[PDB]
Amino acid sequence: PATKDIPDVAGQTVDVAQKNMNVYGFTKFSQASVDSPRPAGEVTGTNPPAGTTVPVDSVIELQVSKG
Repeated sequence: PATKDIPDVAGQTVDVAQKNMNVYGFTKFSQASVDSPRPAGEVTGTNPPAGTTVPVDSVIELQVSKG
């Protein structure tokens, strides 16, 4: 369907990140925990990464800090 640029959601909680993803039409997410300096629970980034233009039916992986 339509394509859309993936928002930057670095630093957001998974709850918040998904709501902002939804605003762009993205609803399908996978998740993986990664070690990071960010507080546990915060998104460190996504795959595809922020700024990528993809179809809104794309699955977006949220990489999530576990500290």
